[PDB]
Amino acid sequence: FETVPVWRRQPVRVLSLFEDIKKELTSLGFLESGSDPGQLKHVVDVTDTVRKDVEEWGPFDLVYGATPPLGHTCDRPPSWYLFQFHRLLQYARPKPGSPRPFFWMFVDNLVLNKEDLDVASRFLEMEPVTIPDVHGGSLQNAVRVWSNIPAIRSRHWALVSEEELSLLAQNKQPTKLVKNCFLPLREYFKYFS
Amino acid sequence: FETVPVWRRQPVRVLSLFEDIKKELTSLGFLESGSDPGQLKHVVDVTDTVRKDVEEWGPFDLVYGATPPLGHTCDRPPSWYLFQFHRLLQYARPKPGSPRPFFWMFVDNLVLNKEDLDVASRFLEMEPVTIPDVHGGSLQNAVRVWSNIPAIRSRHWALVSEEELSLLAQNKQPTKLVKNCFLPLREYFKYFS
Amino acid sequence: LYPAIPAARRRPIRVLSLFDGIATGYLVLKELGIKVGKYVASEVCEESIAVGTVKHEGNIKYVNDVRNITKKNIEEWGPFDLVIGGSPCNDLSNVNPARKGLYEGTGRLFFEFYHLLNYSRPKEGDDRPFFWMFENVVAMKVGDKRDISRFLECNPVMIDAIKVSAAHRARYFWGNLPGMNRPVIASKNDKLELQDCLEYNRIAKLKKVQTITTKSNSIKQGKNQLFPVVMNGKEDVLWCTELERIFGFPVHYTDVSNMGRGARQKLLGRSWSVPVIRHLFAPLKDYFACE
Amino acid sequence: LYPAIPAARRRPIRVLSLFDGIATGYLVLKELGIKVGKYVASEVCEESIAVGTVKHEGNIKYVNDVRNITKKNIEEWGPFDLVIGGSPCNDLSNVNPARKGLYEGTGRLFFEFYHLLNYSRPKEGDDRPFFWMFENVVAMKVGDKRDISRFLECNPVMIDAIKVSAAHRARYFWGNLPGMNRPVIASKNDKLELQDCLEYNRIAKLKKVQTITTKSNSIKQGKNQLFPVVMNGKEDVLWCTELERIFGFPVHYTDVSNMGRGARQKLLGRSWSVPVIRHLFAPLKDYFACE
DNA sequence: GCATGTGTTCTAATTAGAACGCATG
DNA sequence: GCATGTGTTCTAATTAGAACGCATG
Ligand SMILES: Nc1ncnc2c1ncn2[C@@H]1O[C@H](CSCC[C@H](N)C(=O)O)[C@@H](O)[C@H]1O
Ligand SMILES: Nc1ncnc2c1ncn2[C@@H]1O[C@H](CSCC[C@H](N)C(=O)O)[C@@H](O)[C@H]1O
Ligand SMILES: [Mg+2]
Ligand SMILES: [Mg+2]
Repeated sequence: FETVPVWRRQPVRVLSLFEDIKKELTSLGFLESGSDPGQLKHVVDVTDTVRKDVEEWGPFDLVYGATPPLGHTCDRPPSWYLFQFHRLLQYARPKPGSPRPFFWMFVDNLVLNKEDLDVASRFLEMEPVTIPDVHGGSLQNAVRVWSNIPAIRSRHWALVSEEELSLLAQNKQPTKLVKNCFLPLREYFKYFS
Repeated sequence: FETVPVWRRQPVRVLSLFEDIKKELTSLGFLESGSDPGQLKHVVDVTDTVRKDVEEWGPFDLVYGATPPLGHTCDRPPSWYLFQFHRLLQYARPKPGSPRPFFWMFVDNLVLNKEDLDVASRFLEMEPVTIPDVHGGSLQNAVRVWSNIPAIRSRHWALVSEEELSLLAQNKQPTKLVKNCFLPLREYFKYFS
Repeated sequence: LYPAIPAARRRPIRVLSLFDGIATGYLVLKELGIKVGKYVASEVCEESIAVGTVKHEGNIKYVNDVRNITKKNIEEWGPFDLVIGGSPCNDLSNVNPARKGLYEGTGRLFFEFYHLLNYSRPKEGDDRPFFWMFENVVAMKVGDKRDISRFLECNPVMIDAIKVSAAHRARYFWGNLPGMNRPVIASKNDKLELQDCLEYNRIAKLKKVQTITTKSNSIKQGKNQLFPVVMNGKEDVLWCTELERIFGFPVHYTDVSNMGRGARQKLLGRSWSVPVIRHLFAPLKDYFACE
Repeated sequence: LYPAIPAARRRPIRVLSLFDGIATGYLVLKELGIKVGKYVASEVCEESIAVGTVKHEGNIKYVNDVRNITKKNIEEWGPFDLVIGGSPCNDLSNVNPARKGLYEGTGRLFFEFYHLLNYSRPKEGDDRPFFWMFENVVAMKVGDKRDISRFLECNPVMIDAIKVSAAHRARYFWGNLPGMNRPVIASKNDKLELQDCLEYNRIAKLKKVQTITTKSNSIKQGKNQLFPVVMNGKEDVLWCTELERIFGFPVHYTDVSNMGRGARQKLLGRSWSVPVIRHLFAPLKDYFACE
């Protein structure tokens, strides 16, 4: 996916699953003012969603997948979120000919066990990248990311062992880390400000 | 076997094995005190005797078999005396047309066990008759007899309790016993005195 | 419906069999007369692989555990004209009170079939024929049957082996095979009654037996748990050769690897009813070569 | 030695088989082509009887423990044209260090064969044909072999299964069959090498195997106690169908009565080498009807 | 309106495997 | 000169058998 000239960058059309990212996405300038429903589509329960739904929901430029933030509030098994995410991604991908760039991503909030992680890498065809947000005095933020964004897997993030990540599993309870995670997307779509 | 008149009774031709009863047959008068060379053949080891040996030894009117009396003289397995007796017995049988009376008898001096005794009756086609040979004051002698002599099987002898005579075996640790069962042979053959 | 294929343009069939078991798929395809060009089997049970290799003389390419089949494997081993399989049902069937659904335990393995199926699918613009099938038990949670139908974008056809065999075997069958919803009919050689499956000098107490599982208890019928057979005036369980004839497998098909009674029943108890699979694979001989 | 019989005069054979085992004698006679008029078998092992009944479809009359057969039975069930038997060798074979000999334990069952053979013998003046055979192990006390020869009034010819099979099996064979001392020659359908007996994808380490007993240790060859087969680069023991082929029995002959590895080896371990018995019964074709 | 089930389990019977044995060509 | 055997046996694995389970026509 080559870079796009600034004057041809159309607004992004995203599909956000299990988690609403409208607030996090608008903050970095991806969705224009309001009452335009084309920019985002959000579904929380997908057990009854068919391909014809996502097809008619309008072609998408980004498909976002996310697990529940770490807390004892999941009726669903942790593996359920990926299998369903992989299910509709095949529904949302356009024809083999490429009219525009198509991206996708899946974040884990330290919810999947090692068995769920290797199944995750197998189904998303890549081993994940880890996003740490520590300034020494803070331990706060950490997520695992599977994505086809070239810049999500381009630079060299702060390599941290995850014997230290289970120490971060406080389990009792985004702006800096997740926005940094998303910035390389606006080099492909409209900058709204 | 019908009775034979007195003037047609030849002397016996006896095959005696494992035990010499020459003294018993001479005493009751089946055997001439003067005879040449003899009318009684005696073998103790029949393991290497063949049919043509018994056929060579002249026609036999009686074939006698006997286990060794109670003691340490039991060189061979107890069943050995029976199988070898039955083996030689078929050798001594004459042509199907019987020219004279053929008799056979096998005696056990309470040496064979129950497993051996039912094997005994199976091969000799007859359940044994026990000789009490016990005076009111003296319970000395006791034997088991398989024989085709009619009088051995014909008449009632004193019934006995096996449970009491099962213990008689190790209390040891002759005429009434065995030679009284020899007497009825006299009528078919010659009486010498 | 796929277009009909002329008899001269037909090529042998290329099959990807996941959770192959004892190669029931290859067996029915061969017994139908269909030429089998390639049969790629994913199976982890040692005794199961032993049955497939020995009874079919190495015509089956075994590609061990399915979760290690990559994308590159599919197009290297492919293309595939047929993708079949039945995932383990120990965490899905109602015979197990400790089942874990299809998102935990061994129920996840269904998604491996789903994952590898879309790999094998001909890409857009390739109108070549492509058929697939997935089998599983009826006695699963409605949520499980719902989600399986969602991922396969298809609703299952239930076919009970009671109509073509001597045993109760109700199973769901997702797929796109031609005419799966048609009424199934018995053949001449279909052993329809337990007496037809027994050996000489054996009497059958029933016409049909309850569902065969891996365990020896499913052979004693009903709540009584009576023995299904009498011979020499003595009640007896079914025999390995009789279990084979009940499932429609060739006699002594599982006389492999010094397997005993329990081992052979374990492989058969989880297998497919041969005449049911024959009914499903039968319309394929109009799309591939036959000799 | 035996008067020839014209073909029209030939009538089917009537056989008394003592210690029949798995009905090897019947199998050989039938495979030769001889019409079997009657086959009276004395056997006490249930699994052994199960084999003979199922594999031969009830043509075999089982009577029972040999010690319950009477002289009346022999004349009722007879007349017999052939009397064959192999006495149990657990108390006669040198492989048992605690063997009890010919006169105690199981060795005394030989005298039952001797007893019933003379019962079945044609009486004096009966020129009609009559054949018999008795088999037992070579590794037998000198006194026992002497006494057996004494009771049978005959000396044994030794035939080793190695000449016609893929295994060491040296056995004595008393009898009066025509040409028992003739040179044993192999047939074109004899599996002379272990590799001929194995299944697909199995490598034979040896050309010939040591004597097969009832126990699984006789499969481990030599003092090394090595496995005789390699499969997929892994050492392995023989299979039940492979033992059957080693012995010359039809494949799956002992797939009966839910028997496992040990049970099937036990029956085969005591059995006869089929090609050896075929060599012995072959001249009977010139005395009885054949179709 | 009760009976059924592509199985987990735990115990109780099972066998599996190798030690044992030595007269002998 | 030394490896072999139509088995008995004792022990260590190993499997057989039934208890257990309940939503659903
Ligand atoms: N991870 C895995 N990869 C490949 N096969 C697996 C597997 N896990 C289990 N299996 C196999 O999948 C099979 C499911 S049972 C189905 C057997 C087959 N349908 C037949 O006709 O016999 C089992 O034999 C099991 O051994
Ligand atoms: N008392 C008895 N009566 C009849 N058969 C007996 C017996 N005791 C043992 N047997 C049987 O005698 C057989 C000796 S093994 C011989 C088997 C046979 N020759 C074959 O070809 O297979 C064994 O099967 C054993 O079960
Ligand atoms: Mg369908
Ligand atoms: Mg001879």
